[PDB]
Amino acid sequence: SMYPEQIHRMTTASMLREWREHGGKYRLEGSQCEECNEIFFPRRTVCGACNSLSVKPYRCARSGKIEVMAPAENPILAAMGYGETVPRIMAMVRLDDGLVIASEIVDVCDQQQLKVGAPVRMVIRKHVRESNLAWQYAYKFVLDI
Amino acid sequence: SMYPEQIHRMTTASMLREWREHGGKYRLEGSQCEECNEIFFPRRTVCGACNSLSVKPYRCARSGKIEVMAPAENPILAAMGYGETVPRIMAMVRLDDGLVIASEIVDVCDQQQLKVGAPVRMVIRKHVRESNLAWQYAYKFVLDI
Amino acid sequence: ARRVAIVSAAYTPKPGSSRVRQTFKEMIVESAYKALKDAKMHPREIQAVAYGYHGEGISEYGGLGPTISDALGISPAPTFMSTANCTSSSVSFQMGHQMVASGEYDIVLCGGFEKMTDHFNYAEYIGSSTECEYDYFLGISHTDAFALATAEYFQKFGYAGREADVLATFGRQMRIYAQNTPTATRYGQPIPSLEVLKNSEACGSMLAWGEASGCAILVAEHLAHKYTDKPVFVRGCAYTGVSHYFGTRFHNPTLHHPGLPKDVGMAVSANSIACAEIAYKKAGITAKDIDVAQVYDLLGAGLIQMESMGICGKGQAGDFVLEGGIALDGQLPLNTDGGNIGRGHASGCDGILHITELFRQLRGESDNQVKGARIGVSQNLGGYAAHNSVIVLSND
Amino acid sequence: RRVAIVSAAYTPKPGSSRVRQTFKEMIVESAYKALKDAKMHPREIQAVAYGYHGEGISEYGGLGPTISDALGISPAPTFMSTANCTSSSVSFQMGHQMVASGEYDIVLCGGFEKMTDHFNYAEYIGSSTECEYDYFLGISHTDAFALATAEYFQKFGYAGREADVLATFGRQMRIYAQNTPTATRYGQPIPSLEVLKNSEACGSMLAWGEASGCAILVAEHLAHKYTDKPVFVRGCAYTGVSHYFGTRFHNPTLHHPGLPKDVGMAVSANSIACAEIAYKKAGITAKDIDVAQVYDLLGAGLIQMESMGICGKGQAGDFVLEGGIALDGQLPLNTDGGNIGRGHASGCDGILHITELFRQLRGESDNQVKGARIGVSQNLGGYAAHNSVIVLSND
Amino acid sequence: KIGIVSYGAGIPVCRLKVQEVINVWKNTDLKLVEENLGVTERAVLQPDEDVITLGVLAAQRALDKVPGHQIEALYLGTCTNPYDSRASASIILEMLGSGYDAYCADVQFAGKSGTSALQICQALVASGMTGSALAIGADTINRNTAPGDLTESYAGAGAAALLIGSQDVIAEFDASFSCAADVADNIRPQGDRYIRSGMGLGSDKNSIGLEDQTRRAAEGLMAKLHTSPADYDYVVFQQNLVSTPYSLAKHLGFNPKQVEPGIYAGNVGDAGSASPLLGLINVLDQARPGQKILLVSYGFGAGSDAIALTVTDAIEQYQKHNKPLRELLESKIYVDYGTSIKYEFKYLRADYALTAYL
Amino acid sequence: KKIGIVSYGAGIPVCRLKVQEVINVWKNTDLKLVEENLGVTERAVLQPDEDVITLGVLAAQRALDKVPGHQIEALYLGTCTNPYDSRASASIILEMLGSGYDAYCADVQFAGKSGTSALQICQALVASGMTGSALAIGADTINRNTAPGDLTESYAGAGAAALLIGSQDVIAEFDASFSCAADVADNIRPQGDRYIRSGMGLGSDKNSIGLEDQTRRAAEGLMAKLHTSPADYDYVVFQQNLVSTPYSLAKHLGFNPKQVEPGIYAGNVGDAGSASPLLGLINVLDQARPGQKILLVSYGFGAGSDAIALTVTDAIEQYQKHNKPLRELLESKIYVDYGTSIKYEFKYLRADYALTAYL
Amino acid sequence: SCAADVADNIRPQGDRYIRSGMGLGSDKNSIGLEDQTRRAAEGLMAKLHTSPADYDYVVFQQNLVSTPYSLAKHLGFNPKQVEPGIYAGNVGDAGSASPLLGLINVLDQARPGQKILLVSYGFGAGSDAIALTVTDAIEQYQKHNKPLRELLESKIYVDYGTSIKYEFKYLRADYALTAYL
Ligand SMILES: Oc1cc(O)cc(O)c1
Ligand SMILES: [Zn+2]
Ligand SMILES: [Zn+2]
Repeated sequence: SMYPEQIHRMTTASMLREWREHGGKYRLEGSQCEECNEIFFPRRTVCGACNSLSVKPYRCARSGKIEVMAPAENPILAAMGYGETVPRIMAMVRLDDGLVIASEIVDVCDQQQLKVGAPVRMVIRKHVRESNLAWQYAYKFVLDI
Repeated sequence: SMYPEQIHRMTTASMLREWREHGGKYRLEGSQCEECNEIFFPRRTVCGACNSLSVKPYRCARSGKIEVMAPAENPILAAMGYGETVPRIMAMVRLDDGLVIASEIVDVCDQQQLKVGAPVRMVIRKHVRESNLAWQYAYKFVLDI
Repeated sequence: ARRVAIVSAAYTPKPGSSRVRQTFKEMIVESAYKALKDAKMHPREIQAVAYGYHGEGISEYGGLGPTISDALGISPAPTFMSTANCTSSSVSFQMGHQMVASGEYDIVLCGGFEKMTDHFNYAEYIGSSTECEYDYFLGISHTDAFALATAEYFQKFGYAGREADVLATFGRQMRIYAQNTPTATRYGQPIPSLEVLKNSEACGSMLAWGEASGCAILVAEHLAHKYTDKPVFVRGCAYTGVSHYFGTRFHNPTLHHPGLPKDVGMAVSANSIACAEIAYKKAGITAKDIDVAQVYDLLGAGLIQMESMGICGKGQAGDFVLEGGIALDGQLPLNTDGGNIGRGHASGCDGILHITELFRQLRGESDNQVKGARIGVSQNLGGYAAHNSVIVLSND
Repeated sequence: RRVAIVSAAYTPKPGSSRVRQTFKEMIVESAYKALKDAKMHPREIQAVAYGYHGEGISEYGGLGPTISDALGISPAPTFMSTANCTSSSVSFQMGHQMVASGEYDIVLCGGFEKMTDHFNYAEYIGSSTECEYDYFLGISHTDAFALATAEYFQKFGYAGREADVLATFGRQMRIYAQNTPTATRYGQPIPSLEVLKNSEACGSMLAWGEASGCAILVAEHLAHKYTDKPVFVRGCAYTGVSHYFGTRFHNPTLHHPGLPKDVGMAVSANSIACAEIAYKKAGITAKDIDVAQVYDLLGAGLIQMESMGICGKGQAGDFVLEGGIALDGQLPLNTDGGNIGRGHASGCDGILHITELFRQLRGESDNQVKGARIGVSQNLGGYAAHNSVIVLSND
Repeated sequence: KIGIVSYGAGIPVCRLKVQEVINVWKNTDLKLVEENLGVTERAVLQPDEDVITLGVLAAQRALDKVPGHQIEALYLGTCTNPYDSRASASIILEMLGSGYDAYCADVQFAGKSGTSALQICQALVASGMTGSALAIGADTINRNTAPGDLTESYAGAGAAALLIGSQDVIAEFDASFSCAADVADNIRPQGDRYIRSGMGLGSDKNSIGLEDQTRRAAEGLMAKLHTSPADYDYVVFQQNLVSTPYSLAKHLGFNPKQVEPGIYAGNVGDAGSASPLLGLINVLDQARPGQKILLVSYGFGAGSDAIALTVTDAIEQYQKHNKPLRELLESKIYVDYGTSIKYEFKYLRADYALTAYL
Repeated sequence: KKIGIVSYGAGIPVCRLKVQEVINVWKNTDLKLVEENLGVTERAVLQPDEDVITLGVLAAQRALDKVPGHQIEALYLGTCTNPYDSRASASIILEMLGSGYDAYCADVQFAGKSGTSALQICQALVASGMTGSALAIGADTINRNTAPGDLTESYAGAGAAALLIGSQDVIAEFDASFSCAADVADNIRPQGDRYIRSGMGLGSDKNSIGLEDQTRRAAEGLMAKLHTSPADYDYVVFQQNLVSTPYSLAKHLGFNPKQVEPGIYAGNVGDAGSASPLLGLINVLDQARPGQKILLVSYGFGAGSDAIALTVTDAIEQYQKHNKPLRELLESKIYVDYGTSIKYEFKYLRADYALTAYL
Repeated sequence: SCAADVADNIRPQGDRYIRSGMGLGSDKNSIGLEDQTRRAAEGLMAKLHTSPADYDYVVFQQNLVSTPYSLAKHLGFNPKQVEPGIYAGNVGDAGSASPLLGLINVLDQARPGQKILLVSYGFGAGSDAIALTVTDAIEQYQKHNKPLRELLESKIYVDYGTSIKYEFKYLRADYALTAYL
């Protein structure tokens, strides 16, 4: 503020972390194996099933349904950058291609419409600010209705 | 700033850490063993030589001589909060009771007087600001002539 | 390939109570020197130590090995560190067992600790031990996984209308065990009614956060006679690891195991089945041999572990708990010291807390004692089953 | 039972950064290259012992299961080791005990450091000491080595030869690294001695980088399937002493007989104790050593050679000045170039030592000690807070 | 024949009734804002929304009409830019994942940034420098409007994206005319968060800025095309309020039938750079082939952009399967004033937060 | 008819601050590194009464003075240190020029490539026939938006450049262009912040992910479009925050040092921001002969890059017959100490609310 | 002691810098510095029934070397009663310590029995007057004591750039990524 005395901070994030993960967070990019066509998310260097080094980027399905959901209403567990919205609706989203993404549901226009198995689609939203002052953007899911 | 959005920080120091260490940092309090009369710094619960739990605090001698010194002039190795004073003179201080403290020398009025074996005294100075916005004070040493 | 026995085990009492007056160095010395006194052994007799904590991000203290050794005054005895969530002590115990069994060290100390009050808000830090880029940095806490895991279990196993009763019954049974255990945090408190517990937070299944350090002394079998009258041996132990990411529970091509159920989900922990099957084969027992057990309890996560441990069939853990089966006269007593709900929970110290109660059980010293117990098993998970540790102990 | 190293590999040029790949990609690179050398399938690994500085760099904690999934070996367990520069040295000793205990037959041991994920990795380094009385006060590891170097030269009457000793030690690392392909300073011209005396840190400053390394440990009876010439582990020792730099001078907590009365930073009491325990466990004395590896930074190499028993107290400077650590010398040191020439990633440093000794015992090193039957790795964490001495022999 | 190929829009779902703002501040008449100005509620920006969030949504919705499109140019028009140095259009380009080799920049001129960027894209395609181009006009006026400001009750946010191309055009680009001057009616200096007025709100402020530049641009384009107000089926103005296009029409010689199709901001408020583009979307959503459209936008510190369009016969096949803007505006969540101030970060909170609630 | 640059003008502050003055105060970097390797011996200082619009209109007016009686059809100001975050600063410069009111006007912003981005837009307006001519301005005050104690403070400067695009009396023809972009937050300044901040520590690692990559991609992309190699171009112009940068990129891209040297100017100016690629082109255009081929590639952080290829026409000889070269303009300089420089650029932490000038 | 509401210098809550209520000059001194100081001194002397001539030493607020002399001339004290207390030629305005630091310098050379009159001024506005007598124990005290003046000889010189840097007067980034970034 008015006294520009540096304050101690152990960890300052370099831009490289999010720079390498632009594909995964902005475009929901996973990985697919060339030998067996098994798909994973998040991206991985080594295939799991056949254990081949040959793995290539894969665009996960941006549509899906809610496998399981649980509201986050406890203020003790509110994280910095996410305490403004109460409650956050956490949910596991079974995409159209079978993969499951751990994210949250936003813009709930109708409370009655939201239930288990309801169709949702991926959207890009703002997340907690980086330690290097850069805005962090990543995926969230809204009801596709 | 003008946009009060929470910024991510993995670690936020509790005030407890510095609270328990006021004796060590403000008053240079180490530990003395009752049974075998051996002294250490920093403070410890178990005596090293005799392995007795009967240990009590001990006020180390706040005077001593410079055992070995090395200037820190490298800007790549400058730490946050300590980058304003260049160069910082790091020193190992052999207290008058025989213990050795790792600190730095400040207020160098005469450069010729700063050499190995010079007598110094402990002083209280400001250190890096705490993660909890509280100012941090701890010991340093100046030439005692 | 020699045998290893536990001569002593102890931990700071009331682990669900915070110890804001002592540093973590003071806390660690307390549990170790109390355990050494129980084993009639000098602290210099320890040749190495295997200790564990969540990570350098809590107390801002890294490379803790040598600081632990100096804190205990065993220098130059080495200290081996393990940073593995709630299984930090379970992995430190397994590390110590491998150190004695290898013959490189004769007497080892294995422990864990968590001094959470050194962090302003320790609950936010916890998420730093996952797939942080895709969960921690997105606002996904560890408590979220257990909340979703509890939801999927009740929803796919036909427990609709009974969700509040099952959670309250498990939570109430933990209070009953912890009321008479002096080291438990909820010790001496009155037992809330079942209807009161259903209206409480998390339907009475919320754990008690706190701080504690624990440890156990492992020694070579031939040396065990000097230090203890009744030693507890290690039949077998297994440790397994899968992706921290919560989504991979439903889709885990990396994990390779046979006989795993096709419908793997958060309700059916695939990694927990694998770890149990490896440990049981290695320990030479089936699930039907367990006389008393210890699992990680938080919301409905205890139910998921009982089914993965083989105590009851898939989807039957809820009905098992409702039938008073984990009671002292029940078919299998579960968390006889009170568990994380009653005894308390410090993530770093959780593994030792499990061994200690199992250790006391096999020596007939537990406050709620299983009559004629011969086999004790500790089920522990780190993150949401990213880590999983199953340890088997027998008294003879 | 006996354990043998069938293969060891690490990402090339560890002193140079790899900003394009994540730390997962970096760990897989060294791991799967090491598996190809040992003719073994990745699913054959039963457990892993890996090491990194701490969760503060990449903000990734509880890394074990992430490593197992990254390698694609789940449900195989990964045991984590967070012990400064000796993270790989400690993790290798962890794998040795897993195989020797018989609980695991095949174990992968390594370390890594992805320093570029932290904005300023250097100011984070101090997070692994007595943080309340040095990290929070502005005292870094680099301060300790500078003081230790100053006490050594001043206590042992090296006045006037300090720049020469450090430059002679530094230039020997440059010469070794020039013909080592994986070294960072590979292929560079050799600067003159006088140029190095006027350069930064008198030419003894190491090369900061990032790398992942690993070595495969297997039980003795299984070793013949994977390699023709395995390297065995004679003995290893690990010792713990107070992180605080002042305790080197006065440490009644350290109980070890026969220590010199003038213990300080110039005479490492912990490094002597660790060396003696390892030498006894391996059944060899200092005269048996054919080639060694030290943690080289400023004059810390000089202190380590004396604590290792290679030369008397105060002789290392004169030993290095007389060209003793050269290839033709009495005892070659850091034949791959060391931290000055090969580079160094703090978590990965222990494997970087073992790999060169592993290569040297098989006659495969680019600066080859002829007929080397034993190799010794000296590694320290903090300023001798950790100390790790591992002895490897080919017979 | 170069013009708009497809379009997409992005609107925040949270709504704040105008009465809520009046009851707290009591700084203006409710009858005036609801009836005269024509705004009964405004859009509330959530904590996880900004220019890029709404902008990439509108851009993604426009590109979804053209599957597999390769982006050759992307210009973000905004005056409430999340970055004062470095272009946010680069981030939106990254999120679309349609290619890296593209003309990219941030265009800024208050409410005409959206149209000014539309003129950029048009020039690129017409000059053959690219084959297609993407224009985005987005603004978070609600984020950059101070609490207690007279215009707080009708400050909103929105994003509109239009793809310019030569293949399958739904609305041709006939000609355009633009003007500018130094009229400090509204200014936000560097570092200021809130947009500020240069003089008191009223008809005097509108005559020198809003009405002056709009008339000059509209006349300039019509004189170039030898057209009068009667030749255009629709007219689209800057729409900070519902009253602004109607008031500008009466001043310019347009009839109310020509304005009403473009009116959308009854429940959104001032959408900033998107208001002339969102109004064009509401017009294109029900237009028949052949109809002529005149769009004139106004940006303060003033200048104006005039653009004339012709709806092609391909508009029929476009509307068969598409969601109209009026339907998008149906989805809304209501919040009180206390919540709206929390979501938009307008509480004076501590510079350094130890925890989220401490 | 050929469309290209008709005239140009530049505006540069007269105040200079020797680099050594900054190092002595902060001691945050090696003096030999900046003076010899980086190549900046002194940097430009912003007076209290000048900014982007001051330098811009000065550069804009100087180019319009070569074309008497000109009427402005379009004016685009490219800058990342914009005096206004809302409303266009270009509209102010339009009013100051007094050469017309009816013009396409906006502010273009993309870090260091805002100048060329505005140049590309003006080209598209003229080539598409939407206007008959167009005026592009690249300006920046990096020194104003660089914090004291920043590593890059010693070579942070300011400058403005303006180019007139037209179809009559063209001195430099516009052949083709190529642009790319990506989300590489190597340097960023969020809204509300005054100072440009770095995304990672300075070094060759930070260069490889942003400066080197985007310049290489844009350059090779353009040269493949025209089917030319580095040897076809007589001059090459890169981003010139430092004198070392155009040389380093050439070595990386395969241009010999002789193709770079004509564009060097910033030895006594420092980082000129969005004007550095255009100022380099101006120093090239001052000495070029007819027929010479110029390849210009710019860099803006948060990264994107713009590649533009030019040919010098026969009209260049008539143009420079009566023209002040940029090198001559760079001789006029006033020197200040560090104390005055901090006072001039408003970097002292002074009272929020000032009762008088000195109270 | 005396006080009043004279806002000649003020620092509102949250302000870092001390601000003046009016332009510097002799007029500003008369309403605050001169008024309150005269009021407190005259009030004290009337209580003690003493005149300026009875005191060996006088100690005023010492924001400047000139302030005690001008106040003394105003209140009727000859220069020799002031000069022993002066120290701030190379220190500047020492704030709340200026009346106390002036007394210390007086006590360093004082003899037993000597009378000291100390009158301090704090803006906003108020004045504290205290009268002292030196005891016989001062002789023993001064036998082993480092005088203030000897301590004031130790100094390290800096330029304006460093001084502004040392005192955090540069407008730096609110959030600093590293020490120099
Ligand atoms: O690592 C942890 C996870 C969790 O769910 C709870 C806890 O206390 C620690
Ligand atoms: Zn595969
Ligand atoms: Zn003792």
